[PDB]
Amino acid sequence: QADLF
Amino acid sequence: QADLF
Amino acid sequence: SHMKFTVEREHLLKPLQQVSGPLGGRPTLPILGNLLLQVADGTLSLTGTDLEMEMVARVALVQPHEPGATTVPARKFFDICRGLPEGAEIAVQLEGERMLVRSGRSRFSLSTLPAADFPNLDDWQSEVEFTLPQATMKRLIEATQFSMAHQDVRYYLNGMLFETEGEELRTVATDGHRLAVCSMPIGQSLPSHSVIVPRKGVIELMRMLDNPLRVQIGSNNIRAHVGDFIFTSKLVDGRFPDYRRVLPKNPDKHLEAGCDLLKQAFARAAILSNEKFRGVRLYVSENQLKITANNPEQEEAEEILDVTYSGAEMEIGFNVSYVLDVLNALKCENVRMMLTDSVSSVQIEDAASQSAAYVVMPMRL
Amino acid sequence: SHMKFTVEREHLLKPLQQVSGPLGGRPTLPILGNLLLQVADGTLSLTGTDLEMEMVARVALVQPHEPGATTVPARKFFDICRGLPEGAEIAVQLEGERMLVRSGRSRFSLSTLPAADFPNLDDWQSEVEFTLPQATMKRLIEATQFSMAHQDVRYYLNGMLFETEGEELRTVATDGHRLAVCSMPIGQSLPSHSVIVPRKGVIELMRMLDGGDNPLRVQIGSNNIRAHVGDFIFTSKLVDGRFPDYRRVLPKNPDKHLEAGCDLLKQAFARAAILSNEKFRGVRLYVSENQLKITANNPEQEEAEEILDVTYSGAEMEIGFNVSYVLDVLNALKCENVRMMLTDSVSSVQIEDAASQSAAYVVMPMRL
Repeated sequence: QADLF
Repeated sequence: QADLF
Repeated sequence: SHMKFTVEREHLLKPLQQVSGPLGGRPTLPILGNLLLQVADGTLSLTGTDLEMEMVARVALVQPHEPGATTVPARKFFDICRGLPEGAEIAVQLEGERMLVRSGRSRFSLSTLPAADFPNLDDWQSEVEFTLPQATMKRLIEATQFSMAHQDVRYYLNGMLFETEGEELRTVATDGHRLAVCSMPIGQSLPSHSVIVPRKGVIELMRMLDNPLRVQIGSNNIRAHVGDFIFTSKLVDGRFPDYRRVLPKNPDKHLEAGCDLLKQAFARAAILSNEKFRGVRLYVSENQLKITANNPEQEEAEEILDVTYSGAEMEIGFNVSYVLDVLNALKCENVRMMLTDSVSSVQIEDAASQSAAYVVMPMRL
Repeated sequence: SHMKFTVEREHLLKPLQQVSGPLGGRPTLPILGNLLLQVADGTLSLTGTDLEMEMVARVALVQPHEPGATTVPARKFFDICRGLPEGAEIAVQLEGERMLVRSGRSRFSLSTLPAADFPNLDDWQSEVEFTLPQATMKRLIEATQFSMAHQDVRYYLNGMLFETEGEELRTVATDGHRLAVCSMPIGQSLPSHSVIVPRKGVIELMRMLDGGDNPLRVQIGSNNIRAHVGDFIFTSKLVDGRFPDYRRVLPKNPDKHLEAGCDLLKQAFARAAILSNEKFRGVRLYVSENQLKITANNPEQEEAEEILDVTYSGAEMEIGFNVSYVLDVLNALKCENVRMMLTDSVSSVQIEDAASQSAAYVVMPMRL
């Protein structure tokens, strides 16, 4: 899971 | 609480 | 296995729901989270088990099919069939160690375990048999099941007595504080016999009833067949109390009152009862029932009701949950209560029907 | 205290349900499990609080009453009133340290705590005010609520951004993996202002919006928000901190555009989720000409595959998502067709109703 910010 | 039997 | 079948979604849903019933959430062995699927002679069979009971469903196959058997994860298979659109055609076949489910352009591959590894409840012989309407069995269970013990040390109470006598089938359930008994005539001369069905089995049998119900009782098992569903359970080995000994012997006090008015008064008084002990105080005299409840915060509820009463004035204590359980189960107009004294059991019943009886032992206040 | 009032059961029930909202199970302090009751000038006021927010309800008293105040256990008082018959008249009065409730021949004596000990939110001044339809506020909240963080250490994410700009009220919620933003015109020009309402306050505000005729009057101070709906007044403290800027989170130049039916997409994702990893919930999306393939695998080596016809032209690409994030968006959209805007397998996607730009959703992928 990647992060938006 | 009393017992029935 | 060369097992293959194609069935409409709506012919699978209730069978799948029913056979997943015995299945507990955390199976000790992976196979116990599975259903056994078997295609033989135009029939699909589905079986679910927890080693103590099993549920079997039979589905007619009108579309092309090939014989064989496998086991698949119950909850995943059910969810897939449920999640498919209304009217979907569900095509099933085996591909090595996987079961392939196909409908439209939806494709599922489930892991399987061999059918030969699926547990079977041991072979057994029926020694008592009878048929009755499924609604009659459902009523017998519904009338008494709330009084079963849950996890009492007295294992034989964590279940329900099923007893045949003359032309009646009777259920009895007790947790040692309160008892429920219900009898229904079933039109056949029956041998006098009594068995204890485990509580999980009672709940499962009740959920399968919505065709006559054919009941077979063995020395260690019970079987109920209705429509295309067959439920089997092991029995609880032990001696069940005698309800005839529990019924109040010579009650010198008789109270009658409206069921709903009694139940709403007890429900409001319960709010201010001790959260643990749930004790309420009943004071009955001069055709008036006074219900009082107090708690550790020194709060108090008081309800006064008009009742029909014969007998000396008396104060008696009860666990309000036991009384509310009884009133909730009696879905009637008026209730009759038969009492003796503050330390003896009270018998409660529908003022108009003697088919069910409830015995509640008091508490000291 | 002299407090006395007699009121019909049906005038008490919804007020009692509403003001018990801020109340959690097992209050830290006993008085927090109580409601404050105040009789003044023909009005009964009922207040519930958790120290972060409060809910007030005002009930008109037409029958004989006497002024005063006390606090009583909320759940017990509500259960008594609810448990009484339809149409019951509820007579209440004080006796020393007890509050007496009588209806017919049903009597209750509740323990009290002094009204002087009841906590109040500190006085504050409104600096922004506006009214809007309840349905508009309900839509703004339902459209984004699911994307709030729950108990993130980044406390400003465990809440909802409420922003006024021009003629519109906007809500923004994010947990750092997915974002939701919704704007609605409120037909009144506003100053530019933004505040963070705590999660629990968002749920309370949502719960006070019924199927009603009343407008919602909103007041915003430097540290509080107040919402007035009919005879209910909700106040909450605001959350400190810098909320992320949604304008900077929106994908900058998405070169890929997919359109598909919302329910068809939802049901396919819902079935594929059955065979997704219970912890990671990953599904893979494969886009090719006018087609979307969704696959899910789990540690039991199982696989779900859904193929759908969609509107898509452009490079074939494979991208992975947490299926719960996608289903949350599709459930919130509840529209006919959905538009997904993509760039590549490592970048966020923007999802919106194909027919309206009022709401936008950004979901970050899982590495493929």
